[PDB]
Amino acid sequence: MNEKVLVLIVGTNPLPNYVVGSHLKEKYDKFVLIYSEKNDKINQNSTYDYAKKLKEHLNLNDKCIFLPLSDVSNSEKIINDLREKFPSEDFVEVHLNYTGGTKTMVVHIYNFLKEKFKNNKIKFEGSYLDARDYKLVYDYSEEAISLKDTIKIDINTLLSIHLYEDIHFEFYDTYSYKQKFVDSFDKISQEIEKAIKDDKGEDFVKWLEDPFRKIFKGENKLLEKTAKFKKHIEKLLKDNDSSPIVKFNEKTPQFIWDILNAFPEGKKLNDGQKLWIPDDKITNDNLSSRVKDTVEFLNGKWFEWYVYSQIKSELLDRKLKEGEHFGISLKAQKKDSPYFELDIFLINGYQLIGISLTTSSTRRLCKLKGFEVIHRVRQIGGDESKAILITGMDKSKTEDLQKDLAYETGSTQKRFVVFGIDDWADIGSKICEEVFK
Amino acid sequence: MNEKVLVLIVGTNPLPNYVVGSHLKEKYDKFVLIYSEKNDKINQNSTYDYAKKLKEHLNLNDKCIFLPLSDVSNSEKIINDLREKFPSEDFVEVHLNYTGGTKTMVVHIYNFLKEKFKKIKFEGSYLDARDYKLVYDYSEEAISLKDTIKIDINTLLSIHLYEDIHFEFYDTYSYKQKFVDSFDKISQEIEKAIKDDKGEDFVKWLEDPFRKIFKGENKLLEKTAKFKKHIEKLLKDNDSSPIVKFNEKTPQFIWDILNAFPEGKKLNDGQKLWIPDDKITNDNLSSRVKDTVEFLNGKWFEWYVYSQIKSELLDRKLKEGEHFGISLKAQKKDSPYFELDIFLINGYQLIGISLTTSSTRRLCKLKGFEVIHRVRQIGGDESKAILITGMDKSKTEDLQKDLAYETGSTQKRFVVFGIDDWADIGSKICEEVFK
RNA sequence: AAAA
Ligand SMILES: [Mn+2]
Ligand SMILES: [Mn+2]
Ligand SMILES: [Mn+2]
Ligand SMILES: [Mn+2]
Repeated sequence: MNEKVLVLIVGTNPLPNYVVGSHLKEKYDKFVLIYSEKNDKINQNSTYDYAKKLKEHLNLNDKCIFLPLSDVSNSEKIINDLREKFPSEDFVEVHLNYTGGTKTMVVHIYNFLKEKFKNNKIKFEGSYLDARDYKLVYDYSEEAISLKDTIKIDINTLLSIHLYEDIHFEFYDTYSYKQKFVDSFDKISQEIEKAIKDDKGEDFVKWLEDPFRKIFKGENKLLEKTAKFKKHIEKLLKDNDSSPIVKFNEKTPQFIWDILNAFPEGKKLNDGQKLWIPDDKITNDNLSSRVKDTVEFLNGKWFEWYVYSQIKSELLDRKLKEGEHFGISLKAQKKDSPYFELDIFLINGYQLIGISLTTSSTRRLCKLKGFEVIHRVRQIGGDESKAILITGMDKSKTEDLQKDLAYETGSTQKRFVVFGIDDWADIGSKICEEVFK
Repeated sequence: MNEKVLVLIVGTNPLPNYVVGSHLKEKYDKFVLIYSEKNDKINQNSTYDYAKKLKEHLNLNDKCIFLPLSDVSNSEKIINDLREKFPSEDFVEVHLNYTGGTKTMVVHIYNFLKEKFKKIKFEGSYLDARDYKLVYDYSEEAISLKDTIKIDINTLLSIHLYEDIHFEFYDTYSYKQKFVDSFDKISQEIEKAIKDDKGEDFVKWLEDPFRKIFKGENKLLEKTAKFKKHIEKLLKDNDSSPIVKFNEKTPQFIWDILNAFPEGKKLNDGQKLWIPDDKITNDNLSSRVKDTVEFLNGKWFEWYVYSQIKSELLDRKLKEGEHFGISLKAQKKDSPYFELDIFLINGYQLIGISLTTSSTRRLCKLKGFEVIHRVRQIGGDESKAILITGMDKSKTEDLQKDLAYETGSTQKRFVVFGIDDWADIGSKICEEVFK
């Protein structure tokens, strides 16, 4: 009969409320979720959907009371809505976490409840979740509890509370290309890994740009039709000794030939130390079978795999569980909305770390990739998420990009980190260091 | 000495504090800027730079009182700092605008001042980001600052720590010099075609055959050797040569655009593609085609969109160079520069506009991320980003919902326009920005 | 300016 209620303020960032609720739900009998109603005339959207997700993923059920506020920018209206809608039952403890919502919502909800329950029969408590030091702080009470390593969340819950659905991703055991280059993926992977370990990445990248991309990536679907491909080849042969084809046949490094010859016999782009040039007979379907997957993987997907493989090891040493706290090829969508793609995701406690990968050394493209990773992690994991971009650029460029796209939030730790070509061989350690600090 | 003090909480968004400060400045004798100190051990950065920029651009002089907080997440540390550092003079009114700062800063600065001062007039206010209203707690007023408070691009970028601001006016646009005496005729001819719903046909012709002919090796159009070899390669592919498509399948309205350039700047020799002779030096080739190609390759679209809104912004009494402009560039200290095609300021909301003739989903999406982040960096968290592309209507609606981020407003802060909007892009922007 |  001594009811204890926890009050949470539902803003546009559902994560903090989830963390606080997960930590305190066991000690409370009722939960009041104060949220915003929708009034387009005042440019105010509703946070009800967030409140619903919070109730669902925290299993509040019938203990949850939803309190709607008409205007979250007006004190008068907030106070009035409170006196009219706030639960009237007799409580012995009212706990308010005022981390979320508008500043006016926080001030007037706090003072309203402090007065309504000033009776010493009722204990009033105020809490705040600090995003900078991952701790729950109580008002007037030195008691400070770090929730950084105590509250955990899985990828599905994180995306769900942020209104994302149809979440799909891959495991190391379920990598798509492992099925496409069956019986050969492992050799292909090791050959590439050995090269990266031998500081050969920059050479591989340069070769991929020229002569590889000039040959296999010059048109929209040249590798889909034998005709166009043979034409592209014929055209290139006109440039003679400067042709990309000659460069491929005469100046391709041995380590690259080793990687190329690690592919299955029916999926190789070369016939000996020569480019395989389809004859007139080759069927368009035959061509695609032999070159599509191979070219796509070599055009970059390999880097994603390599970095993932380097990180899995270290993350297993830690408590992270694949599928829940880390994965590759993440895709999801908001209802009736276009899907997104994130190469690698990692969750440290309740912080999302998104990793985008590019083999590019060019400043312009890498810059754009940075904007992308920053926006995506914010959309799917919240405003306190970290974004990491792994590029094929040198240190000076990486440092410049970090300064270029840096945005201030009040924290001393960076939320946008850029790695470069010199970090590839030891990328796993570099990631472990940046993520787990 | 009936002194009246205004208290502001300095978060990482200085714009609302500047707006509230500019509105209430002439009513208060003292200003207490409460900001955070830096402490790496608690991952707490300092907002002192924003407080400095607020004092500078509000011209507070010695009437500004800096009040540092050591820990903006600790209620006891906040109260102790306030009790020891808040000015002790006799005030008849203490006005606290609690719009900025962390929630703990807001709660405990509000209750500390409400206890300390409230038969003395205590007042709390909050600037609504959604409806542009300064709401009072005790007087229960709600004054709209949407059309009252104005800010220029220099002040806006400076409070957000950006410096070395440069841009171009309508009458200082660069290409006007590249085509002296002829820029008008060139832009009017292009404008006439886009207003005639020829934009989609124009961009198709720019992708092929225009970019096949003039967009190859770096400096291709500045080296006769590179360019003549290139054309000779193209002529080899006679059946589908872009040179044949240029001469035989170019529509009439594009010939009128090409013929609008001066004689020494035309890509065409009569009704054919101009192929340079062997007497043509590197200087001759570059003088004829370099500026014409770069302008037709996309730069023309920046000028077109800018010219379609200039008259509509002057009708609304906005001042060029202060509230709108082209080719904005700036930077942070010792930091790389940024480039924004067009900027517009409605009241005190920044509207950044990124332009591209591209119809590709992937490239337009990357430009969407860029303009979203840039207007956030230089204009704050409540700025609007507009991306004008060449995609069809269905691709713009997808990209709009693709990059939409929920901040609590019903009005979208990321707007995407496409090829269907070019003919009336002036009205499409005016309605989106002001209505 | 709805985990500064
Ligand atoms: Mn009243
Ligand atoms: Mn599914
Ligand atoms: Mn990638
Ligand atoms: Mn542009």
